[PDB]
Amino acid sequence: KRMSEAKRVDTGALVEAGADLDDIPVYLQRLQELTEEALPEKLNRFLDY
Amino acid sequence: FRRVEDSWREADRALRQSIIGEQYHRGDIVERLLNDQDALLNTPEGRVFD
Amino acid sequence: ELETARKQQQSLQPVALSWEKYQKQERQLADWLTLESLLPLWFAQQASH
Amino acid sequence: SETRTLQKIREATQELLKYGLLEEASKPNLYRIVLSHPEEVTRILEPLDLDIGIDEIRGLLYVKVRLDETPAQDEWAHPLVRRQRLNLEQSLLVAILRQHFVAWEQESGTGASQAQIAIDDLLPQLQIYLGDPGSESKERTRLLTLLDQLKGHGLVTSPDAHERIVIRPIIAHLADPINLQALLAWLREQIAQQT
Amino acid sequence: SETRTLQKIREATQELLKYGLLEEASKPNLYRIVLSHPEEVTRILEPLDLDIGIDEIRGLLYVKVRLDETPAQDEWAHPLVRRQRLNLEQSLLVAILRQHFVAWEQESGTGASQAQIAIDDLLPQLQIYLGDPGSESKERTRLLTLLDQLKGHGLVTSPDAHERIVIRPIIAHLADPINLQALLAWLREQIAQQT
Repeated sequence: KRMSEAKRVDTGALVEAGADLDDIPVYLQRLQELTEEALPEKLNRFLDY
Repeated sequence: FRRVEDSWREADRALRQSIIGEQYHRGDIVERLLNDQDALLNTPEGRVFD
Repeated sequence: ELETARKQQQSLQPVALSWEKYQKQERQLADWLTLESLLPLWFAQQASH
Repeated sequence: SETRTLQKIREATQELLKYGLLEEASKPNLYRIVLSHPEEVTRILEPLDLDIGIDEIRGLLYVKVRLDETPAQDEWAHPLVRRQRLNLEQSLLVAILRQHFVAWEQESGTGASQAQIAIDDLLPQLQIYLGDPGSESKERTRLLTLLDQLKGHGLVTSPDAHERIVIRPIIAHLADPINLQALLAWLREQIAQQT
Repeated sequence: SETRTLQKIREATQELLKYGLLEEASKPNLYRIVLSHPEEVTRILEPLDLDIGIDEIRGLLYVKVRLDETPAQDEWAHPLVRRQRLNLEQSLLVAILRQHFVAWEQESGTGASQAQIAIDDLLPQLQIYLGDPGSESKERTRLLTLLDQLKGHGLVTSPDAHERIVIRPIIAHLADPINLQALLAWLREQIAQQT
């Protein structure tokens, strides 16, 4: 259920793999990547610029 | 004002140079621009302008 | 773009959580299947003496 | 009786030779004539030690040096080709143009031909490498000098009224990524020379 | 599947196309190879609507158009062949060379001895009409530039150690010299009136 919910909101990355107990590693890799960039946490300084 | 233009042109040049580098995250790019914006509130020229 | 990045990063969190939870029982199962394998031998070793 | 080639085939091959490339989007009749007898085109270029390149995804036809029993050695030494050899800064600007082309391709696909960039858009890209002559007009002259030659090779259109250029699909093959790796190696031997 | 064209035929045909005209005395091997494979050569050239003309008396091979017979373009135009209109000074020199080549072919044979003339002999013929340009150095520069341009046209050779050029047989192979004859008549009439 959770993988499908993630697929619903994805844009461009989960598009490739499916959703099964063998696909899992791709999801975690994407989460690690979107944690490295720390991107979602620039928001309230950029809304100033 | 021309001197400030010089700073912004130089920053653009350096940013493109670094983009051609393969090593930056998205965060690096989107953060260096804000660092530049705060960078030019220090020199007498930039202080004059702002 | 920042907004969508945050939205996507939200989803995968419970997925990783559930993956860990699943791994717990997955590693647990081996213990009891090993007990099932071993049960006759213990009884037989007592029975011989 | 005589081995006279059919008039339409002769027309198409003559045009292809005259310009060295042929796009269906521009001249569909000759392009379809070529792809109707492409083996004929090959067997005619084979006498000349030349070969037909085909890329239907972009609806393009171009001529390329053939391999003789000797693979043309340095193929640019082939007697027929009128132009000189390619050389570095042309390759640099070709790489930048191909970068913009692949960006446009990801944006909207490969087969189309709408990609464009202005003279001033080009200028920083090369200015990175080539230094500043001291005047904007001089660097624009440099860029236009490059574009004249590259148009001479069919890579780009002429500088339009907006000081922009249109990428020609053939760049997909001059910037052949295999050839890009070969050129990267060649650049490494250039480093060795610098060493 | 289909066999390749023979290497030497390909090489010789490409050589002639590069040079337009060639001599057995220059490259006898290619000359004989082509003359032993004229059908193959013309089959190679007919798709281009091209062909070769030869003169064994003078020992020359040369290209020739082989379009369909007499279209509306009697002043013919061919895609692969861009035509030229040599200037009145170039035409004047060509007429001079034509007249002296005609004389040579009687006093020295139809290419039996390659037609020759000295720089100091050509210069008076030009001076008949153009007069003294101002100095001997200017005369030699003028005539040498024109002769080099003709050589690029495949008409004459560079002067020998005795400043004697050699006239290629192709001069005898011009299409409609009647224009040259009218031009020379006009020139002689004008100089006779202007003297």
